[PDB]
Amino acid sequence: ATPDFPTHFPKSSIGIENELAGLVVAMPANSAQKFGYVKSAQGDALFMLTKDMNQGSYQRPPSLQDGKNYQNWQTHTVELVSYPCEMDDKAAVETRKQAMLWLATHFTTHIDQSNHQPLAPIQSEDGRFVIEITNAKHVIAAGNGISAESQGQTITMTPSGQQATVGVAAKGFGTSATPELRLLESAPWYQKSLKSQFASLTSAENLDDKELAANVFAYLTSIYLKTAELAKKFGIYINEWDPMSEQITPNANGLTDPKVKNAWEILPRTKPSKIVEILSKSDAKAVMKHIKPQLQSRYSESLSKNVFQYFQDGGEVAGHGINNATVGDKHSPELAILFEFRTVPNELQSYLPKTE
Ligand SMILES: Nc1ncnc2c1ncn2[C@@H]1O[C@H](COP(=O)(O)OP(=O)(O)OP(=O)(O)O)[C@@H](O)[C@H]1O
Ligand SMILES: [Mg+2]
Ligand SMILES: [Mg+2]
Repeated sequence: ATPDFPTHFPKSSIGIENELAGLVVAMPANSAQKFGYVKSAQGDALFMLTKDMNQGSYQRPPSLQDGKNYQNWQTHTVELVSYPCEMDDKAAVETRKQAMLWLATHFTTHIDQSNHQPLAPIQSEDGRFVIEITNAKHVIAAGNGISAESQGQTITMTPSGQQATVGVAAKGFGTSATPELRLLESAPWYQKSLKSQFASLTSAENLDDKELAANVFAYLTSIYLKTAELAKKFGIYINEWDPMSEQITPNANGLTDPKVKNAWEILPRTKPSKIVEILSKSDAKAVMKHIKPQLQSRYSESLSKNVFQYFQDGGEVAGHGINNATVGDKHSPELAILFEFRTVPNELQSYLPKTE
């Protein structure tokens, strides 16, 4: 049992994803993504050990035949996924980086003397870190896992294998109140001009929280407009909208296609429809009613209707979202919305481990 991510943080939170180079994990087909985790000796979960990119079917090297069944097993790259922590918690950020670098050195020894064997649950030499194995039905192998012996690889990490995910209070997006919020608001798809635009459209309206409504409107409208732009650009089938009806040839497999996710740069990871909950029933109605013409003044009726309905019925920006994250008082929790930095920017590089 790999522990689930904590969902609540007092303020902004950060998680990291780190794909390793130099080895693979092989596991039975249709196995769970998580096969273990690393915790501090104190018991705090630091990161998960996961399979990531499928690298083809696993073939046990004949020189390592052990009478064991490896039928239908698949090879994957290994990705280290941190348990989120508070963005300003220096010790927690540092312990995650150090534990990942330690595990990479441990993997370097593992492929040298225990190639094509599962990782064992052990404690680090200095006693700082502990490996827990949740799926023993795995093997770790050097390189691409075809040869019985390694090429003496050092297990490494690189910016191209790294992402960071930032979680903030949903009510904060558009307020520019913190450096994290300002970094998120710098996303090219976010149109800050929409805040003042909403205020102009709703003067005769007596809104419960006009500034919160304007922020929600700018956030949702920016996402809806960007989705329509990407659907047109990449020829994506959204709801009932057919790109071929507008003479657009598909050039992506959908919203989850890595090139589509890369085009967001700062990728929303939370279901857009969740944000409506931060407003009163009345204010939410006013925000939603005003989004439709923003799409319709820029996109065809069919694309506008389909994007609007898609997000209204709880559609996700790019597959399964992180929709249960909260911020503030643990007792009266507030919605947190998450964002994935496809490439780690200079502002967040200090959160990522660097191979020495
Ligand atoms: N509350 C949180 N605050 C900040 N980061 C978080 C939070 N919860 C999870 N994360 C981070 O989110 C990332 C994992 O996202 P997720 O669990 O959705 O994976 P995934 O489903 O495989 O991703 P994807 O849908 O992009 O393929 C990690 O970096 C993790 O630390
Ligand atoms: Mg991941
Ligand atoms: Mg990622």
